[PDB]
Amino acid sequence: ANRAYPYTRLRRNRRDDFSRRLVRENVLTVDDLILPVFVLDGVNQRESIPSMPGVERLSIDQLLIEAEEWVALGIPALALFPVTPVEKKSLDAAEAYNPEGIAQRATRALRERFPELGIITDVALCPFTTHGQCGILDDDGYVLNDVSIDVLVRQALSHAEAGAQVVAPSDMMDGRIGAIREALESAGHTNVRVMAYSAKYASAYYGPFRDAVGSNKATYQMDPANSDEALHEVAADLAEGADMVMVKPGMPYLDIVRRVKDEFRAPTFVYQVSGEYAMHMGAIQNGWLAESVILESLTAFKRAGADGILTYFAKQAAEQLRR
Amino acid sequence: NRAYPYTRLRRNRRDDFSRRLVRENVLTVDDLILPVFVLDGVNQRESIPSMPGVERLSIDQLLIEAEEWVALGIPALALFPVTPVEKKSLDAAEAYNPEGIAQRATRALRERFPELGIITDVALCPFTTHGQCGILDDDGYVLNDVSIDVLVRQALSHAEAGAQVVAPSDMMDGRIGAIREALESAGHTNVRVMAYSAKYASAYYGPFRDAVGSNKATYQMDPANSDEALHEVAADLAEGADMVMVKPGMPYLDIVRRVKDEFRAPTFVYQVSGEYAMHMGAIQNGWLAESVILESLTAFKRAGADGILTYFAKQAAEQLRR
Amino acid sequence: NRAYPYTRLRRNRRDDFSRRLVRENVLTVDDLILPVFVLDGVNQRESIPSMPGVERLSIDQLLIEAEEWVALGIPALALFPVTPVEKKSLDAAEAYNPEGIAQRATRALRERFPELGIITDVALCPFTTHGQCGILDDDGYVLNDVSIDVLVRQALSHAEAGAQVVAPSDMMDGRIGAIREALESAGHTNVRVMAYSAKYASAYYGPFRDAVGSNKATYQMDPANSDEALHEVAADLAEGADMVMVKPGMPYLDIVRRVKDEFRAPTFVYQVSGEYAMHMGAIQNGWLAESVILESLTAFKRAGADGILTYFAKQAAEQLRR
Amino acid sequence: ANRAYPYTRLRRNRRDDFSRRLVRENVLTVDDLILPVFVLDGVNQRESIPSMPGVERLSIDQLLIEAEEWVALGIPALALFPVTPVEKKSLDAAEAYNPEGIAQRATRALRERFPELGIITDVALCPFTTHGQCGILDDDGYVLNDVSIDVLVRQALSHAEAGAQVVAPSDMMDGRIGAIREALESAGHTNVRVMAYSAKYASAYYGPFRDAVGSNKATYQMDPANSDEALHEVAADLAEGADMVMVKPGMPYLDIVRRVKDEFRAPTFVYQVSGEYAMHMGAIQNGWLAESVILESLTAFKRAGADGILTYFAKQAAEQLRR
Amino acid sequence: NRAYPYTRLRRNRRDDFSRRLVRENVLTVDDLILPVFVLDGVNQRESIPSMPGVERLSIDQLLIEAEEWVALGIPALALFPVTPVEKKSLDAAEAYNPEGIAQRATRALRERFPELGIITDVALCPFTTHGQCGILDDDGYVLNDVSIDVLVRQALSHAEAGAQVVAPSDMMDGRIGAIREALESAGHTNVRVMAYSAKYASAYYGPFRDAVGSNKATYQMDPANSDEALHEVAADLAEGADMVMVKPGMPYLDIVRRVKDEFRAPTFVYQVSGEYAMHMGAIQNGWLAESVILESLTAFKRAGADGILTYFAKQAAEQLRR
Amino acid sequence: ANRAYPYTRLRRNRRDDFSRRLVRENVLTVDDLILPVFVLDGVNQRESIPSMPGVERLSIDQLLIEAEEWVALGIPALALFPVTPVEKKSLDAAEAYNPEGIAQRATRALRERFPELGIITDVALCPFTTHGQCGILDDDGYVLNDVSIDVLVRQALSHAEAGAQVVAPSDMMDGRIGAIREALESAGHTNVRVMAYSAKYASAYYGPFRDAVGSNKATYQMDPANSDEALHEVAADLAEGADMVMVKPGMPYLDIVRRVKDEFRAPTFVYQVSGEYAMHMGAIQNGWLAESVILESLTAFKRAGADGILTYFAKQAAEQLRR
Ligand SMILES: [Cl-]
Ligand SMILES: [Cl-]
Ligand SMILES: [Cl-]
Ligand SMILES: [Mg+2]
Ligand SMILES: [Mg+2]
Ligand SMILES: [Mg+2]
Ligand SMILES: [Mg+2]
Ligand SMILES: [Mg+2]
Ligand SMILES: [Mg+2]
Ligand SMILES: [Mg+2]
Ligand SMILES: [Mg+2]
Ligand SMILES: [Mg+2]
Ligand code: NA
Ligand code: NA
Ligand code: NA
Ligand code: NA
Ligand code: NA
Ligand code: NA
Ligand SMILES: [Zn+2]
Ligand SMILES: [Zn+2]
Ligand SMILES: [Zn+2]
Ligand SMILES: [Zn+2]
Ligand SMILES: [Zn+2]
Ligand SMILES: [Zn+2]
Repeated sequence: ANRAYPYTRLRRNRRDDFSRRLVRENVLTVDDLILPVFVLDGVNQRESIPSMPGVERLSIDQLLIEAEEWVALGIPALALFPVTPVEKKSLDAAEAYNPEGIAQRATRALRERFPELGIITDVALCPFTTHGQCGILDDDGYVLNDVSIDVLVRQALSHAEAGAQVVAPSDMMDGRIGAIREALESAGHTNVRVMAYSAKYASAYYGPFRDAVGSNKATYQMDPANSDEALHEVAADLAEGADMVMVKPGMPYLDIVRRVKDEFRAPTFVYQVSGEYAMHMGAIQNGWLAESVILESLTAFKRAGADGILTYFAKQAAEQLRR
Repeated sequence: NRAYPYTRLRRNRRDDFSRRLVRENVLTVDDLILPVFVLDGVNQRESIPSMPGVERLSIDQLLIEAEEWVALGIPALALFPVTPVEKKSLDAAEAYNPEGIAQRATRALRERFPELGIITDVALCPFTTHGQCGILDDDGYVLNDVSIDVLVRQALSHAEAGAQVVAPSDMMDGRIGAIREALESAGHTNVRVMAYSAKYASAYYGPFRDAVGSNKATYQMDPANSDEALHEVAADLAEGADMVMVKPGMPYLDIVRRVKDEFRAPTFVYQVSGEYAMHMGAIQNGWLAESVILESLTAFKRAGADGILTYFAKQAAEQLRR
Repeated sequence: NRAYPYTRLRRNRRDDFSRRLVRENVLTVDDLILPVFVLDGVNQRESIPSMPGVERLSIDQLLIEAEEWVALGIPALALFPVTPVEKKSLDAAEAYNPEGIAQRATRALRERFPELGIITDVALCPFTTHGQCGILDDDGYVLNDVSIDVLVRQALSHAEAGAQVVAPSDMMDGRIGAIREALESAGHTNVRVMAYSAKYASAYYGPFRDAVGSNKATYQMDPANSDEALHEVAADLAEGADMVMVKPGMPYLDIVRRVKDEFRAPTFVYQVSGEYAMHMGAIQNGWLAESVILESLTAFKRAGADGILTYFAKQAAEQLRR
Repeated sequence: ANRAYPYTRLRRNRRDDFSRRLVRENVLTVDDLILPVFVLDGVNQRESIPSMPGVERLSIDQLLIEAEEWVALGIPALALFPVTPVEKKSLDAAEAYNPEGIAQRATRALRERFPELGIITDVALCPFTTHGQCGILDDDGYVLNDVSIDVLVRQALSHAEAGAQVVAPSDMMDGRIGAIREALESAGHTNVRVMAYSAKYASAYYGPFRDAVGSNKATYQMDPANSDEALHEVAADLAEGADMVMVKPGMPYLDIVRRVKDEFRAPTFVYQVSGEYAMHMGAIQNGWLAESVILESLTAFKRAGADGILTYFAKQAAEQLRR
Repeated sequence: NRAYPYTRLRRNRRDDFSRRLVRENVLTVDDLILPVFVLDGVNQRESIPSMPGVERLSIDQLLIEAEEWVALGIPALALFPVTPVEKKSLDAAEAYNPEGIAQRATRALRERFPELGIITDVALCPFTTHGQCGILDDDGYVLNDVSIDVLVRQALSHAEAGAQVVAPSDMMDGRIGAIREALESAGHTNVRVMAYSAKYASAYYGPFRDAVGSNKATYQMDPANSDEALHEVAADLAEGADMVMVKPGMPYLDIVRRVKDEFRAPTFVYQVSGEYAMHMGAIQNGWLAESVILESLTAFKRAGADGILTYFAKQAAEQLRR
Repeated sequence: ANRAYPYTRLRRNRRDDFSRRLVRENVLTVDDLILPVFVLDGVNQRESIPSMPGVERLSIDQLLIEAEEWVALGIPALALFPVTPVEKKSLDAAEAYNPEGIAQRATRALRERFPELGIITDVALCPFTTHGQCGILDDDGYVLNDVSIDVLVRQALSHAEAGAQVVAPSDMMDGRIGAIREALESAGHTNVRVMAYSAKYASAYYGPFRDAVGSNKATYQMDPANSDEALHEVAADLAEGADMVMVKPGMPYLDIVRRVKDEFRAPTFVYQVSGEYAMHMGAIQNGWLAESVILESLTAFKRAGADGILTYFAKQAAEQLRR
């Protein structure tokens, strides 16, 4: 529109808080926050995670205790990540679909106690394989796509059976969203949402999560260099029946968030991963960055087009928003 | 290629949490601007029958009510003086009187509540004996460029009174650039200009005329025209507006959406007196639930508006706060 | 209509060769610009605690380290003088001192390494006693146009010292055109201007303030705003910038991508002190592998950046060379 | 953005090498190069090709020798083109799917020796027909589409059986990508890539290749005049399950490359064909053009949007890049 | 949703008639412009070894060959004088000599063949002792604005000689507007300007240098850059060019297509000496069929070019005529 | 691009023929022309058509005579329109698929005599029904869609059997392109093109054609007021397997031509119908318009994006072009 200085001075709107507030393009609210949480097998158990300062692994009872306050703060949903006892790992990943596995038990407990709180279970075989790869290995050590799906489908069904409102397949197998959706539909789980991890990269930013849960990748997770490829990933997942789509990691992939939102106009989520949390929190603890950087990081996801954010900062942010 | 039953759009609707996760727009108090009707005198409060629950207030009373507005976090007020009949003239000179209602109210509010935004109305219709939005020629037509000269003096007077934003509502061609030039020349470099860019010749304004004590088809836009609005806004952006506005509101949500999409600039919309009246009337009759107020406001957010001029601003801010 | 199992996106991922064939972006040393902190004096080297592995260097020491930078193929340096406290003033006059640190360092580097690009910082904050990015008025607000006058003299002084690029980081409106006019008028026809176009009011700058020995919401952009950045860059292109920049970096990759896509112009991004610190801290703690450095830089390429201002430039150039 | 001289002087960035380097939009790297290679039946055999100065036909053992250096140079992949003994040609093109045909043998030898090097086999009947047409002829002498596909499918399977990571159908039969993909999938060759020659023109630029391999076309290859048609070709091939799509010839069709990349955002390849190589090399040899024209020609493909380039200059370019 | 076997793209290919019906582009003689090398003297004809079948011709001989060109319907010639070594100078003054080869040839052709288009080359490289495309400063760099002054005088001299089109090939910034202003000021209101807008620093020019008897990376474009070309052409259109050109040709067909698509303006492309040589060489060796000539030219039409500067213009016009 | 007078004077290019020629955006050639022709049942028969001055109905032998010259002129194709004897009309339209109907006979005669000339047969029931409606009527007098298709399919097969290279379904039944394509494919007529009359309007401009062939419509032909609807029509026909798509009438619908070409980038044809021919020719004959209006009318179709034009002026235009 031929806007030219000095007729246009972009500073005028910035002059006063009230005008800054009037033109502010995006706001983060508690509607936008999803808290991931590492769940242990026992009773009366909490563990600190070395590479995620301030985040605890919680047994189910402890989860239920802390969830009262997450609920009170208005956090809409949790994303559960079980911490599988080593003795329950196997080459067939069968613990994935064990009806009394951690995820399944946590889910039923939370669904009963906090009926309005959303529960997003993780559909993935890496927490359950003795080797830690995101699926069933062939003789060469390659992750078999279609065979891994069969396990994933049985897992997802078990989650729906436990009452999960959302299942989130994080594996990066091709075709899995459609196979899971078909199974859910066949089984009558009409309303179970599927939150696809659509554009999940082969990233160095996951380091701490491995420490958190107790666990090559380039043959299934995406190359960091690729952008256009992410749109093809998403497109397939929407076609296959995903209700929501996700980019992971998050800040390092904000451009992807923006392209995905712009291209598909579908419910788009983003994961501020363990390494992102660790680097921010470590800097805040060292006195190198102000705590205000938490809300800045989260505001960036909204600005980029995310509808919702999986973030280990969800409770702190909710607290800050509520002020 | 999303297809039922693989895709069932009800799934995200099943639970409040999922509805919240996917909700595309939120209204907040940061979106609300309260228009106010300002009387001369002291201790004056007058009800408006066609705008139930809205009062015209003298300045002292405005300062009192403003305590609450500020407490609720409403970012700005839009002042509309109720000009005494005796102060109306052919030349509209009260528009730039340093002792006019708008200028006095501005000075009062700027002092008492320094963080509150004040948006003054730049317009000659409140000041003319004939009520037209400008100075007439000998054929009874509103002269564009001569009217701008008066508008410029008004705008300068508002800036001198401390207004952070002036909002030209006149629909004169070229007035945004002329006002901008004048502001700049005078050293008022940070006074915002909130252009009423796409202001339609509308029947929705009935009650406001009641409220302020006052056809426009040779200046106000034809309701039928939509492309025309883009041309209006493009010129006002080129001429230096800091924000652009569509008026009326809800009957023109398509315009809001086109303007936001085309220009990606700060976009405002006026939910006019007629809109407020319609909704109030229906609520008071028990024909609509009070929930319609937040619905109407959410519409503006959804259509692309950054801010909303609305007589519901206090009612809504209270509901949002809680 | 690509659909599984006819389309399996894993197939190109199966082998390194195919991953290489389809790889959409590559980082090279041609993408790297090293910011440097420059001290007055001789034989000075100072570690920065909040930026582990980065030192502030006096000019003689800078010349020494620069041998390696040049050997590694780093195309340019961005100089940031560490102004002695005694040289800060209300008028920011050290900004245009021919004997200032920046001007001296420029002259030294231009002579010793004629092919190395030197990008000077055009900004008044390093030179004011109050640390604000300009000259204050009597209300304590940074005056836009008066600050530009000082910026213009600074920019001319950098050109006189031989800088091939000046990078205005101030966030004054209109400053790119004013600097351009001045450069042109003076015969500095080929001095590039690298506008910091979309520079946000960010918490990520903490460590830099430590490094150079120094709110900005009335000039720096609101983190929440994205469309606004397009307007910023459009003006700076119109005003004559040769390259445009987004700052900070990684928290604003969406902005980089929007700016590249909209304008198709040379686009740069600053991976700021806070970003470097976060990553370094996590690497030193064993929380992240050192591979994150090239990942972070690749992100900027993927988002559309042509060049990256990064304190990792040497570490990355070494890794790329090998 | 209203950029106007003298405020905008596009020469400023060009003033110095460092700024030229900073704004340079595209770079060619060895990641972008695919070397086509003509493979003979014997042992200890090399032949010079008259119309491709500097390019040799190589027996398998010789191929393995030269490949050490292609590998050392970082060339990611080869595209194999067998030189069929005349005695092995027939009206049924059966040699195409012979498990001990040249392509199959070369493939197994290279897969074993250089496991990381990509092998792209040619799925085409023209090297195998007594007549040299790209398929099986009917009584009128027309190339039968669906009957030719059946042979092509058997060929592609035989290549996957030999270990090829990519099969590249170059025939221009309609529907072939889907038929090959279905067959590969049915057979369990889940990860064998299909590099479709999607927009392959009826071009005069192929002349030397006929000399190289020892071999109307307008009823299957595209009319040079047509652009929009190429987008329809590509679209079908992506829908049919191609992993990569290719334009051939290359320089003479750079506009097609750009439209294809822009429209589909998919992995896009381009073939700098025998006639392009010959005309450049002949000019360089005559002293008419500088050797720098090699990297200029290849940079154009990147600039146009190609991800990868099949080029007889791959070794020379790799050498030049490595300096 | 076109899908095999319902859609078989071979069907339209089955028969020549259907191929003709659907053919998207045709080359005609109206698309061809013949560049010519012009010698001083009388009765001179010189073969160029690196451009087999092309001769440099003195003016009298050019007039003779032109009879055939005109008979074949070739719309225009692009004249390239072969400057005597003794007429080259630091100041490039032969460029605007009314008695220069270009000016004489123009006058001769305008008289003898009034309907034939004459496109003169506006450029200083044929006239400088050093061969650079402009006037050098004391550092050996081509001064942009001083070179334009000489270019303007050249262009005026071509207009005075009767040229219907001047084609600035220099790659000076701003030269199209400066030449346009001058033409307009002088009353040359209908002299076309054919800007070489996107002219790359290319190895394809080798033979031309042979032909006319003569790095450029500080003015000619980097082969790697494509977005940059849009900026080049946008400026030249704004500055008043009537047609815009890409050079070289076939190695830059993506550029042609981007330029046509973006601007929808008259777009021309130069199939340069190196391109002609490559093709000729291969044809003479029996490596390519002569059909490649029409294929190469069709490519330019397909990419979006309106006109093609090509040394094959006569060969192709003969083939088309028949 | 900020082009402004007097720096930009759009007249400069117009100053001289040579520059007009250089920038001329579109050219009509004989490659673009398709001649419709009304074919009678007899021998040695020609009839003049009152409302189409200058156009004759021709028996097959006469058609073959005139076609030598159409061929000599380079006209690529004819579109045949038989003139059905009244005695051969019926409620079932069976004459449509009679192997010795006029169209079928003309086709075989022309295919044999002029093998390179394209023949486009008309797939339509209106020339064959006693009532003249474009299909089989129900009790209410409505044209039954799916029942009419069955006849159309049998017609099209009979045309392919006669050797037609293109069949052109002009009926405006929904779904017909797909049904015809399926049938052709099932029958092995792999290469028979289908030229869909995709956007065919309920127009007053067809008046003379009824006079020519010897023959409500608003329930199948399109409303003249509708534009967007034409894109939906076309889209369906491409999806159903049309090789070419057509707009009819022509000049009065040039906007449709442009939108269709722009939207689909597919081979697009346009019919300059009988009423368009009549009004031009009547004006030329009255001395009201110059003959140059013929090439102007045809140039408009090219300008609008048409690849080919069905026009009763094809011979005159070809003659004019050849000069
Ligand atoms: Cl007026
Ligand atoms: Cl200011
Ligand atoms: Cl210069
Ligand atoms: Mg307890
Ligand atoms: Mg996927
Ligand atoms: Mg207006
Ligand atoms: Mg700015
Ligand atoms: Mg040996
Ligand atoms: Mg195909
Ligand atoms: Mg230029
Ligand atoms: Mg006879
Ligand atoms: Mg239809
Ligand atoms: Na949200
Ligand atoms: Na707002
Ligand atoms: Na770069
Ligand atoms: Na590549
Ligand atoms: Na042309
Ligand atoms: Na055509
Ligand atoms: Zn996993
Ligand atoms: Zn008014
Ligand atoms: Zn600053
Ligand atoms: Zn073949
Ligand atoms: Zn030159
Ligand atoms: Zn019909």
